Amino acid sequence: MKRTWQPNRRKRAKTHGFRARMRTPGGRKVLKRRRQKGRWRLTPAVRKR
Amino acid sequence: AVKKFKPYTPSRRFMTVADFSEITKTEPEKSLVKPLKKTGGRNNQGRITVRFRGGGHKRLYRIIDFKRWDKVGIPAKVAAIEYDPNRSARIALLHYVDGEKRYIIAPDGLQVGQQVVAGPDAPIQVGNALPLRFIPVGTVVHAVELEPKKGAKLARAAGTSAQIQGREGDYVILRLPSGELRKVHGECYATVGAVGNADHKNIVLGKAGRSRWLGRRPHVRGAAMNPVDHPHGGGEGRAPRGRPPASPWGWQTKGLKTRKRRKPSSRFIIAR
RNA sequence: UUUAUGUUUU
RNA sequence: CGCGGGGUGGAGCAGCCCGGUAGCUCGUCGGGCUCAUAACCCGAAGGUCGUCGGUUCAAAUCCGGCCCCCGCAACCA
RNA sequence: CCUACGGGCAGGCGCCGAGGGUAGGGCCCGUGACUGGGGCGAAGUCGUAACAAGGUAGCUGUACCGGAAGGUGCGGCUGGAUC
RNA sequence: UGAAAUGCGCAGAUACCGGGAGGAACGCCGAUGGCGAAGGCAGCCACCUGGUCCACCCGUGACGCUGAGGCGCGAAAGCGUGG
RNA sequence: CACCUCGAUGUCGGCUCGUCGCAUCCUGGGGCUGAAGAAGGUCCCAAGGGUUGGGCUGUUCGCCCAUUAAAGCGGCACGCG
RNA sequence: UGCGAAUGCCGGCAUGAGUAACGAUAAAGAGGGUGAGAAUCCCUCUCGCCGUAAGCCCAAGGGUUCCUACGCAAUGGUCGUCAGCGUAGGGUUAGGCGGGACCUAAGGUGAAGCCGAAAGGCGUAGCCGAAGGGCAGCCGGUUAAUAUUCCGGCCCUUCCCGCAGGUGCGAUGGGGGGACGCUCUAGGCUAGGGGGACCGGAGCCAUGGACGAGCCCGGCCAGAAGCGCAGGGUGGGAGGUAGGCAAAUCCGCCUCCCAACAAGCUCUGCGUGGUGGGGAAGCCCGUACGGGUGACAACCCCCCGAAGCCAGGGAGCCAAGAAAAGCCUCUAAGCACAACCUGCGGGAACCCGUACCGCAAACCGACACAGGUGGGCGGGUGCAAGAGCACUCAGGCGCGCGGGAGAACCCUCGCCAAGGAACUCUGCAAGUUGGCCCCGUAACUUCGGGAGAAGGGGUGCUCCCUGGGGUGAUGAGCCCCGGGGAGCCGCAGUGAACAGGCUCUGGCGACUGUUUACCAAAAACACAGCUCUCUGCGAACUCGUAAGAGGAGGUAUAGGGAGCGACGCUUGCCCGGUGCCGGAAGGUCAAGGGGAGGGGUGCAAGCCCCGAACCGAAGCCCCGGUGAACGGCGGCCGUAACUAUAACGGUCCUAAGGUAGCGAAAUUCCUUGUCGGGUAAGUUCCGACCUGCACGAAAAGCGUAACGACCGGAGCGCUGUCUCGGCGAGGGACCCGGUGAAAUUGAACUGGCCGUGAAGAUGCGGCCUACCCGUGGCAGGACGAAAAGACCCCGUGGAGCUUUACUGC
RNA sequence: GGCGAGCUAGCCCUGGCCAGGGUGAAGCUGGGGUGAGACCCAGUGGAGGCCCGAACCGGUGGGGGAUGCAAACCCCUCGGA
RNA sequence: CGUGGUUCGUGGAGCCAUGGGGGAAUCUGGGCGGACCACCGCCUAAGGCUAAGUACUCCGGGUGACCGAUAGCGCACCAGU
Ligand SMILES: NC[C@@H]1O[C@H](O[C@H]2[C@@H](O)[C@H](O[C@@H]3[C@@H](O)[C@H](N)C[C@H](N)[C@H]3O[C@H]3O[C@H](CO)[C@@H](O)[C@H](O)[C@H]3N)O[C@@H]2CO)[C@H](N)[C@@H](O)[C@@H]1O
Ligand SMILES: [Mg+2]
Ligand SMILES: [Mg+2]
Ligand SMILES: [Mg+2]
Ligand SMILES: [Mg+2]
Ligand SMILES: [Mg+2]
Ligand SMILES: [Mg+2]
Ligand SMILES: [Mg+2]
Ligand SMILES: [Mg+2]
Ligand SMILES: [Mg+2]
Ligand SMILES: [Mg+2]
Ligand SMILES: [Mg+2]
Ligand SMILES: [Mg+2]
Ligand SMILES: [Mg+2]
Ligand SMILES: [Mg+2]
Ligand SMILES: [Mg+2]
Ligand SMILES: [Mg+2]
Ligand SMILES: [Mg+2]
Ligand SMILES: [Mg+2]
Ligand SMILES: [Mg+2]
Ligand SMILES: [Mg+2]
Ligand SMILES: [Mg+2]
Ligand SMILES: [Mg+2]
Ligand SMILES: [Mg+2]
Ligand SMILES: [Mg+2]
Ligand SMILES: [Mg+2]
Ligand SMILES: [Mg+2]
Ligand SMILES: [Mg+2]
Ligand SMILES: [Mg+2]
Ligand SMILES: [Mg+2]
Ligand SMILES: [Mg+2]
Ligand SMILES: [Mg+2]
Ligand SMILES: [Mg+2]
Ligand SMILES: [Mg+2]
Ligand SMILES: [Mg+2]
Ligand SMILES: [Mg+2]
Ligand SMILES: [Mg+2]
Ligand SMILES: [Mg+2]
Ligand SMILES: [Mg+2]
Ligand SMILES: [Mg+2]
Ligand SMILES: [Mg+2]
Ligand SMILES: [Mg+2]
Ligand SMILES: [Mg+2]
Ligand SMILES: [Mg+2]
Ligand SMILES: [Mg+2]
Ligand SMILES: [Mg+2]
Ligand SMILES: [Mg+2]
Ligand SMILES: [Mg+2]
Ligand SMILES: [Mg+2]
Ligand SMILES: [Mg+2]
Ligand SMILES: [Mg+2]
Ligand SMILES: [Mg+2]
Ligand SMILES: [Mg+2]
Ligand SMILES: [Mg+2]
Ligand SMILES: [Mg+2]
Ligand SMILES: [Mg+2]
Ligand SMILES: [Mg+2]
Ligand SMILES: [Mg+2]
Ligand SMILES: [Mg+2]
Ligand SMILES: [Mg+2]
Ligand SMILES: [Mg+2]
Ligand SMILES: [Mg+2]
Ligand SMILES: [Mg+2]
Ligand SMILES: [Mg+2]
Ligand SMILES: [Mg+2]
Ligand SMILES: [Mg+2]
Ligand SMILES: [Mg+2]
Ligand SMILES: [Mg+2]
Ligand SMILES: [Mg+2]
Ligand SMILES: [Mg+2]
Ligand SMILES: [Mg+2]
Ligand SMILES: [Mg+2]
Ligand SMILES: [Mg+2]
Ligand SMILES: [Mg+2]
Ligand SMILES: [Mg+2]
Ligand SMILES: [Mg+2]
Ligand SMILES: [Mg+2]
Ligand SMILES: [Mg+2]
Ligand SMILES: [Mg+2]
Ligand SMILES: [Mg+2]
Ligand SMILES: [Mg+2]
Ligand SMILES: [Mg+2]
Ligand SMILES: [Mg+2]
Ligand SMILES: [Mg+2]
Ligand SMILES: [Mg+2]
Ligand SMILES: [Mg+2]
Ligand SMILES: [Mg+2]
Ligand SMILES: [Mg+2]
Ligand SMILES: [Mg+2]
Ligand SMILES: [Mg+2]
Ligand SMILES: [Mg+2]
Ligand SMILES: [Mg+2]
Ligand SMILES: [Mg+2]
Ligand SMILES: [Mg+2]
Ligand SMILES: [Mg+2]
Ligand SMILES: [Mg+2]
Ligand SMILES: [Mg+2]
Ligand SMILES: [Mg+2]
Ligand SMILES: [Mg+2]
Ligand SMILES: [Mg+2]
Ligand SMILES: [Mg+2]
Ligand SMILES: [Mg+2]
Ligand SMILES: [Mg+2]
Ligand SMILES: [Mg+2]
Ligand SMILES: [Mg+2]
Ligand SMILES: [Mg+2]
Ligand SMILES: [Mg+2]
Ligand SMILES: [Mg+2]
Ligand SMILES: [Mg+2]
Ligand SMILES: [Mg+2]
Ligand SMILES: [Mg+2]
Ligand SMILES: [Mg+2]
Ligand SMILES: [Mg+2]
Ligand SMILES: [Mg+2]
Ligand SMILES: [Mg+2]
Ligand SMILES: [Mg+2]
Ligand SMILES: [Mg+2]
Ligand SMILES: [Mg+2]
Ligand SMILES: [Mg+2]
Ligand SMILES: [Mg+2]
Ligand SMILES: [Mg+2]
Ligand SMILES: [Mg+2]
Ligand SMILES: [Mg+2]
Ligand SMILES: [Mg+2]
Ligand SMILES: [Mg+2]
Ligand SMILES: [Mg+2]
Ligand SMILES: [Mg+2]
Ligand SMILES: [Mg+2]
Ligand SMILES: [Mg+2]
Ligand SMILES: [Mg+2]
Ligand SMILES: [Mg+2]
Ligand SMILES: [Mg+2]
Ligand SMILES: [Mg+2]
Ligand SMILES: [Mg+2]
Ligand SMILES: [Mg+2]
Ligand SMILES: [Mg+2]
Ligand SMILES: [Mg+2]
Ligand SMILES: [Mg+2]
Ligand SMILES: [Mg+2]
Ligand SMILES: [Mg+2]
Ligand SMILES: [Mg+2]
Ligand SMILES: [Mg+2]
Ligand SMILES: [Mg+2]
Ligand SMILES: [Mg+2]
Ligand SMILES: [Mg+2]
Ligand SMILES: [Mg+2]
Ligand SMILES: [Mg+2]
Ligand SMILES: [Mg+2]
Ligand SMILES: [Mg+2]
Ligand SMILES: [Mg+2]
Ligand SMILES: [Mg+2]
Ligand SMILES: [Mg+2]
Ligand SMILES: [Mg+2]
Ligand SMILES: [Mg+2]
Ligand SMILES: [Mg+2]
Ligand SMILES: [Mg+2]
Ligand SMILES: [Mg+2]
Ligand SMILES: [Mg+2]
Ligand SMILES: [Mg+2]
Ligand SMILES: [Mg+2]
Ligand SMILES: [Mg+2]
Ligand SMILES: [Mg+2]
Ligand SMILES: [Mg+2]
Ligand SMILES: [Mg+2]
Ligand SMILES: [Mg+2]
Ligand SMILES: [Mg+2]
Ligand SMILES: [Mg+2]
Ligand SMILES: [Mg+2]
Ligand SMILES: [Mg+2]
Ligand SMILES: [Mg+2]
Ligand SMILES: [Mg+2]
Ligand SMILES: [Mg+2]
Ligand SMILES: [Mg+2]
Ligand SMILES: [Mg+2]
Ligand SMILES: [Mg+2]
Ligand SMILES: [Mg+2]
Ligand SMILES: [Mg+2]
Ligand SMILES: [Mg+2]
Ligand SMILES: [Mg+2]
Ligand SMILES: [Mg+2]
Ligand SMILES: [Mg+2]
Ligand SMILES: [Mg+2]
Ligand SMILES: [Mg+2]
Ligand SMILES: [Mg+2]
Ligand SMILES: [Mg+2]
Ligand SMILES: [Mg+2]
Ligand SMILES: [Mg+2]
Ligand SMILES: [Mg+2]
Ligand SMILES: [Mg+2]
Ligand SMILES: [Mg+2]
Ligand SMILES: [Mg+2]
Ligand SMILES: [Mg+2]
Ligand SMILES: [Mg+2]
Ligand SMILES: [Mg+2]
Ligand SMILES: [Mg+2]
Ligand SMILES: [Mg+2]
Ligand SMILES: [Mg+2]
Ligand SMILES: [Mg+2]
Ligand SMILES: [Mg+2]
Ligand SMILES: [Mg+2]
Ligand SMILES: [Mg+2]
Ligand SMILES: [Mg+2]
Ligand SMILES: [Mg+2]
Ligand SMILES: [Mg+2]
Ligand SMILES: [Mg+2]
Ligand SMILES: [Mg+2]
């Protein structure tokens, strides 16, 4: 039956993407937090083109 | 008149529809003057500020002329009478001799191919607009300006109207469709006649769906809710109200007056 | 401007 | 037997708190008006206050028991 | 089978057919817990509507109301007494 | 009103004057009168329109009377929708 | 009453499957009778076996229909999820 | 700083156990091959399964899974030589397909501007934003693997430059246009399909017959200009002009004059078209596939025929159906040895995607998971139609453990003597019915319905006669609708598959619809419709501190709130209390005004404090109104010439004492009320009565046709529900081979009875019984497992909710 | 103080989808009817939160599954269409 | 007048700050010494800057009656994997 994950690449960037993080100060802080922990990825990896 | 239907389904049985014979050729409306696009949203920014709305037929906006003084002395011929989905009234398309085109909310009796005009000049026959000061006491008139130059506001609804009761100073006294007696500035335009298509009040939606078409989504009673949702929520086994009948937000909905007490407006009124 | 009523049969 | 109210001329109600005398409408009896009855008018009679005990100087009245009456309660199980 | 055999008969099949069965209707009669009013039956109860102007003139179609008669509104008739 | 009481009124009533709003009905004329098939119809004006009478003796030539059904009208109350 | 059980002893009725007690419903044996016979009443012995099918209600139970030799009462965590 | 317990924490290893399982009951068998090893890999043949798919093509999402070589430790539920797995190498080619150097939608963002303690929130233009608009590629061939991408053929787009011809050229600005709904549709076509006695073709004559107008296979695809058949779109002049925020010669409006017709001018679709290209069966090869030939293949007639195209076609309807650019036109600056337009020619054309999976072993579900996932194609025959159903093409599959056995038991199926609901809470379940044609059809009704009512008959095949319709001709064929007659066969003709059981009678809800994703689909919500109430427009109301926004680009026939809930007939009395509404008085009432009068301190001028009259809002008090506002709508006693009963009366209270209509009811406690009906028998059901514990009128009262997977009662039909079981089938269970879990588990050498014990003992006492160990089975016990009882209490634990609790905002 | 509407609810913009049967409203045309009408009858027409029924959307009853194929599935049946 | 700050929770409540209202003076001016008054004293508001002593440890170094791979940072090992 239809589950929770229904991946759509456009959603993912537009929602959790790098640029979307930088508008909201809440988001700029996530980046800050993630960067300070030294996460290898500050933002969900997405793809194609 | 009105359209009835043989009961060939339930609800086709009670259904009543508008009599469209009044409508001069129509089917497509008139671009140029109107339509614009209608942004069809049910909420303010983000959020629902009026309940039970949405859905219902896509609708083009005919942009209508509420300041007639715009062209004084220029006459115009009534080209058509059309169906406008955005109001109870019907709109008249009128061709000015300028070759300018405007829609007017169509008064009762105004018929295609008759000359119409606006100004202090202004014959007092139907479909014509004048400042109130020059309309003769006792004449029934529609599409009034509430303040001069601000545009028609009062009696625009299907088959509505206002009577001119008297005159005081630069103000004249109208009895509005509500029955309120109000002073309105003399310089305010208005247009002789009543609004027309007054049979409007007698159509019968007939069924759940017809109410949907009009963009009207089901309305649910507090009584049917839980107490989290409403003063009337809870208990069940149904219940009387158990308090003065209230709105979702808690104010009394039977009798409680609303109009702001101290209002500059307050000084120009006089009735119910 | 205070009244209602009169047992059955000859 | 849980909680509350009650028992007063023939009927229906007061009077009980706070003590001391029992009052109202109807009904009853006697007399009037009427040809007569009722209405109407003038007079009169009639209650130990459910009951036993207690309290007091005195108990319908304050107190306790028993007998009846009305109302409410009997939920989670 | 009989022949007087291009036949008749027995026999076979078929139509229709009394009726029987199944199904659904229409009319009439009887009957039924209960219920409605009606007629009739010397001396039971409540009132007094009508007959005299009936003590609110009566009656009337309708509507509403009321233990009951009745009452009241609207209009109508005189089959209403009274100067 | 029989007499009263309810009601209303010192929060300024009733009585009086001026202004406005709204609905209904049309005093005198008006008659014991007129019109209408009936129910019914009454301020004034205009439009549309029915019946009816009189004068003339001109035209049709019995084309008439009534009238089961049918159809239409039909006071008051009453009902539906809007006012 | 509040003793084991609230870090769980699933709770009515039915169904299936029984098993046991006897204070016996039937059948077997008896005494007494207000036991003529037949048929009962009443007590004693006796638990081997037997102890019906329906209508009503979730019902147990009752009531009712039709039968029967009889349509027994109980216990078994109101036996048995 | 010493561990045995904390359902402790981390780890390791046990127990159950060689136990359950190995993931759809579509299904397999054999021969050959490879190899150390083969049920499992390859190949052949036979068998079975999908086929509106389980085939094919898109889009998502995935991201090497693609092709090949070499591999088998692990992954694969077994095996593996195989693989979507390991290693390695290769593989994705575009001016025309998609997307971007185009447009705009919601929304987003946001010069101006507005607002906000900061962060930030708004917001006209503009900008971003697409599966919408716009825009030029068709057929075939090639690779192990890409192809509208390479190739071949045929065909087009834009940009730059240049010639020639033409024209007032010129835009982000004006105007046109783009440009739009739903249902139903016409004519002509195309895709697609069927038939052919015609054309082409390897071959074939068995097994009794057939050398035949036999069987079998195939009889196309694309294509500029021109042409033809369809169809779309469009009037042409002139004059006036004050409108289209400048200007227009354009558009608009007014008046004349021509056409009125597609005539014309166009633009599409289809046909034809130079030419190019394809091209079966079968047989021969080799697979791991593809290749030779069949061929110089043929390449045509007829029919059926779209939901597709002509497309902006038409008709009807109401709920009244995007934008912007491209495009055309108009003019403005400007510029007019510019420019733009048309034709020809040359040159110039960039970035990204392109493998493979894609109803699934490659996506979402921890899995090679019986689930989920949008668009297109989806052949043939028959059955009324159809995408339904059965079989079947193409194509794809037999689902990654097997072999046996033939027990109980389970699951899923088939049949059943007599009976036929006796089963049970209940006909739950399963039976019955079942498609089409015709006959036929009641109460009631809102006249539509109720209706598929009910209940019947027909249904195949054969020969003969025969009526219409479509194409063709006014004809033959071929399609399509039928009609009549005479026969044939079986148990049976919608011969298999798909395909209502029906009636009567209550309750609730009018109806279609909505809901507790994952125990409730309902009598609950919603619903048209009725009432009340608010709201004069910068409306009320809602969201927001605000700006702002919704309401609404609406205006009282509108909008918010509330109840009620189609419709029918109705909806009574009480305004004392509460709420709301009205009330220019009066009472109270805060700050403030006001200061009679008092106090501190100074020698004093003073400074500084209290502070009575009095004047001061709303609110409350107070007076009124209000019920489709919250709400409420009595008690005792008596009375009739039989008795009963009480139309009648008395009295007490109230704001008023429940009207109509209903009533043992979705309400009735007593209760299985009483009576009637149904039944052999009826705690339910139906009709009555009324003694209504404790109906009653918009938290509506009482009815109502129709409707209902709602809930109740009854009958017919028919049944394995049952008396009451039986047999049978298949998937399991069982035995063998392969792989191999789980909760649970103080340790165990773990019996019955009568006792005892913390009151229910394998574990204590007495006695009884009992050789050791298993396997298939049933569930009485281990107060069996699971979940630190949801009930209950307790905690001065918590949370949601209410209000005339307190206190605040 | 942040993160979430890739599930789910509502709404907004933009596209798409609904085999095939059945019933046969209005309106039209004609006929009758009338003073004129209402109206009646035919034929045509093709309306509907109309009917049957696939796709599609559901989730009614039952059976199965319950360390499942599945942390909601499967079969039969059933509602809309 | 309304609040904050101080130990000061309205308290006899000054001091410093200030949202609102009113609203001066320039040495004989002004604030303060805890309501107010007198006296006696202190200090000069409504402009600004100012090292050092102080805080911290991403970083380097030295020490340890600090751990020694279930310890010690989450990470001694290609771990914010
Ligand atoms: N026929 C009488 C009809 O009914 C009613 O009449 C009935 C009653 O009203 C009437 O009852 C009357 C009563 O009015 C009057 N006030 C008292 C009287 N005793 C009664 O009389 C009745 O009762 C007694 C029994 O005791 C009988 O014997 C007697 O025959 C009978 N009429 O008796 C009548 C029955 O016959 C109407 N009055 C009358 O208009 C109507 O027509
Ligand atoms: Mg779905
Ligand atoms: Mg997940
Ligand atoms: Mg996307
Ligand atoms: Mg999205
Ligand atoms: Mg890195
Ligand atoms: Mg916005
Ligand atoms: Mg936002
Ligand atoms: Mg309306
Ligand atoms: Mg509602
Ligand atoms: Mg609720
Ligand atoms: Mg909430
Ligand atoms: Mg609330
Ligand atoms: Mg409530
Ligand atoms: Mg209730
Ligand atoms: Mg009397
Ligand atoms: Mg007498
Ligand atoms: Mg008393
Ligand atoms: Mg007293
Ligand atoms: Mg005493
Ligand atoms: Mg409780
Ligand atoms: Mg016969
Ligand atoms: Mg009298
Ligand atoms: Mg009278
Ligand atoms: Mg009198
Ligand atoms: Mg009288
Ligand atoms: Mg009289
Ligand atoms: Mg009455
Ligand atoms: Mg009475
Ligand atoms: Mg008369
Ligand atoms: Mg007074
Ligand atoms: Mg006359
Ligand atoms: Mg008269
Ligand atoms: Mg006249
Ligand atoms: Mg003559
Ligand atoms: Mg003559
Ligand atoms: Mg006759
Ligand atoms: Mg009348
Ligand atoms: Mg009238
Ligand atoms: Mg205990
Ligand atoms: Mg335990
Ligand atoms: Mg014995
Ligand atoms: Mg005994
Ligand atoms: Mg015996
Ligand atoms: Mg004997
Ligand atoms: Mg039963
Ligand atoms: Mg019982
Ligand atoms: Mg017990
Ligand atoms: Mg038990
Ligand atoms: Mg049980
Ligand atoms: Mg240890
Ligand atoms: Mg220990
Ligand atoms: Mg441990
Ligand atoms: Mg085992
Ligand atoms: Mg086993
Ligand atoms: Mg096994
Ligand atoms: Mg071999
Ligand atoms: Mg070998
Ligand atoms: Mg094999
Ligand atoms: Mg992809
Ligand atoms: Mg890989
Ligand atoms: Mg591969
Ligand atoms: Mg391996
Ligand atoms: Mg291996
Ligand atoms: Mg393996
Ligand atoms: Mg596996
Ligand atoms: Mg090998
Ligand atoms: Mg590989
Ligand atoms: Mg190319
Ligand atoms: Mg492509
Ligand atoms: Mg492109
Ligand atoms: Mg470029
Ligand atoms: Mg753009
Ligand atoms: Mg913004
Ligand atoms: Mg900003
Ligand atoms: Mg696009
Ligand atoms: Mg596109
Ligand atoms: Mg393109
Ligand atoms: Mg092409
Ligand atoms: Mg190709
Ligand atoms: Mg279009
Ligand atoms: Mg067509
Ligand atoms: Mg062919
Ligand atoms: Mg042969
Ligand atoms: Mg031959
Ligand atoms: Mg072809
Ligand atoms: Mg000109
Ligand atoms: Mg201009
Ligand atoms: Mg279609
Ligand atoms: Mg089209
Ligand atoms: Mg069109
Ligand atoms: Mg643009
Ligand atoms: Mg130009
Ligand atoms: Mg110039
Ligand atoms: Mg490719
Ligand atoms: Mg593919
Ligand atoms: Mg699938
Ligand atoms: Mg698909
Ligand atoms: Mg799968
Ligand atoms: Mg695959
Ligand atoms: Mg698998
Ligand atoms: Mg998967
Ligand atoms: Mg799907
Ligand atoms: Mg069929
Ligand atoms: Mg198709
Ligand atoms: Mg199929
Ligand atoms: Mg095949
Ligand atoms: Mg398998
Ligand atoms: Mg058989
Ligand atoms: Mg049988
Ligand atoms: Mg039978
Ligand atoms: Mg039943
Ligand atoms: Mg049930
Ligand atoms: Mg069933
Ligand atoms: Mg018929
Ligand atoms: Mg019918
Ligand atoms: Mg039938
Ligand atoms: Mg048959
Ligand atoms: Mg046959
Ligand atoms: Mg023909
Ligand atoms: Mg035939
Ligand atoms: Mg069949
Ligand atoms: Mg069938
Ligand atoms: Mg059917
Ligand atoms: Mg419903
Ligand atoms: Mg429904
Ligand atoms: Mg649920
Ligand atoms: Mg839930
Ligand atoms: Mg369920
Ligand atoms: Mg349902
Ligand atoms: Mg359910
Ligand atoms: Mg907001
Ligand atoms: Mg606010
Ligand atoms: Mg605002
Ligand atoms: Mg706004
Ligand atoms: Mg707006
Ligand atoms: Mg309701
Ligand atoms: Mg009421
Ligand atoms: Mg009453
Ligand atoms: Mg009263
Ligand atoms: Mg009241
Ligand atoms: Mg009051
Ligand atoms: Mg009140
Ligand atoms: Mg005064
Ligand atoms: Mg006052
Ligand atoms: Mg003061
Ligand atoms: Mg002061
Ligand atoms: Mg006040
Ligand atoms: Mg007053
Ligand atoms: Mg009350
Ligand atoms: Mg008596
Ligand atoms: Mg008597
Ligand atoms: Mg009485
Ligand atoms: Mg009963
Ligand atoms: Mg009740
Ligand atoms: Mg029941
Ligand atoms: Mg009943
Ligand atoms: Mg009551
Ligand atoms: Mg009720
Ligand atoms: Mg009510
Ligand atoms: Mg209701
Ligand atoms: Mg009812
Ligand atoms: Mg239902
Ligand atoms: Mg069976
Ligand atoms: Mg078997
Ligand atoms: Mg003991
Ligand atoms: Mg024991
Ligand atoms: Mg011992
Ligand atoms: Mg053993
Ligand atoms: Mg065993
Ligand atoms: Mg056991
Ligand atoms: Mg346990
Ligand atoms: Mg516990
Ligand atoms: Mg507690
Ligand atoms: Mg607490
Ligand atoms: Mg927050
Ligand atoms: Mg969503
Ligand atoms: Mg929903
Ligand atoms: Mg489809
Ligand atoms: Mg005609
Ligand atoms: Mg439908
Ligand atoms: Mg259906
Ligand atoms: Mg189900
Ligand atoms: Mg179910
Ligand atoms: Mg189950
Ligand atoms: Mg089970
Ligand atoms: Mg403080
Ligand atoms: Mg304090
Ligand atoms: Mg202190
Ligand atoms: Mg202080
Ligand atoms: Mg000081
Ligand atoms: Mg200060
Ligand atoms: Mg200040
Ligand atoms: Mg100084
Ligand atoms: Mg100091
Ligand atoms: Mg001091
Ligand atoms: Mg002070
Ligand atoms: Mg100092
Ligand atoms: Mg360091
Ligand atoms: Mg060491
Ligand atoms: Mg380690
Ligand atoms: Mg470590
Ligand atoms: Mg170590
Ligand atoms: Mg560190
Ligand atoms: Mg660690
Ligand atoms: Mg590392």
